[PDB]
Amino acid sequence: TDWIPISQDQRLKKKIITAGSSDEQPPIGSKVSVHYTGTLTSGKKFDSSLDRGQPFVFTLGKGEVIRGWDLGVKSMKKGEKSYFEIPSDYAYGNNAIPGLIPANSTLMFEIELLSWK
Ligand SMILES: C=CC[C@@H]1/C=C(\C)C[C@H](C)C[C@H](OC)[C@H]2O[C@@](O)(C(=O)C(=O)N3CCCC[C@H]3C(=O)O[C@H](/C(C)=C/[C@@H]3CC[C@@H](O)[C@H](OC)C3)[C@H](C)[C@@H](O)CC1=O)[C@H](C)C[C@@H]2OC
Repeated sequence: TDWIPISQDQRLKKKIITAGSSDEQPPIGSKVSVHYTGTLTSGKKFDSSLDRGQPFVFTLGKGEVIRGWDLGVKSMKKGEKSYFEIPSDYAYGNNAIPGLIPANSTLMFEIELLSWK
């Protein structure tokens, strides 16, 4: 599978690992449920929703997650599992997460869109 650009500058992109069960996409304002695993561009894992044994839930389009996630999940179909490359300016930018993510880090995310309400 190939990288598919999500943004106009083609820097936010995804790889479809598993195609969705239908062509439904979540509307703005949906409470979306996902599985995810985050890694650095070295492959090292820094977090995964599986580590807490339940899906991760956030409201789409509200801006409570990093820009790459709002734009990325909005492009996904129900049931789709994709692999995202999120540049720093689509994530935490020049900020660092203590002990986990250095400043100006590209983030790799494996996201599976389970459902939404
Ligand atoms: C009350 C506070 C704690 C509250 C924590 C939770 C509900 C639990 C939830 C599973 C987060 C994880 O906690 C185990 C943990 O997930 C990471 O490890 C991670 O994988 C990540 O990157 N995620 C989480 C999954 C969605 C994308 C992204 C995100 O957008 O996360 C959001 C994020 C950090 C946004 C910042 C907010 C500040 C802005 O300035 C910045 O803008 C540049 C963007 C998270 C969801 C926030 O909305 C909510 C919180 O912070 C972060 C690396 C650090 C984060 O712990 C803090």
